[PDB]
Amino acid sequence: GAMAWPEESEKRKRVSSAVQFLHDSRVKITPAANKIQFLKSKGLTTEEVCEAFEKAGQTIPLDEIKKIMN
Repeated sequence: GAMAWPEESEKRKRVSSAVQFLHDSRVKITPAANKIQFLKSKGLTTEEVCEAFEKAGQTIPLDEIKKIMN
């Protein structure tokens, strides 16, 4: 890919942890702001958050994620 394997492995783990989070019924019932602020607290970037929503089948437009991230 574009990054070296150590950095890739860390990113992939953050994103996969976020996907697992977003699938859980306890999380699904809450609004995007709650779950995005939570993922922000775990160190995810705006783009990692977006990728997690995509991979969870819950796509949010990146511009809307950016606005909630702050």
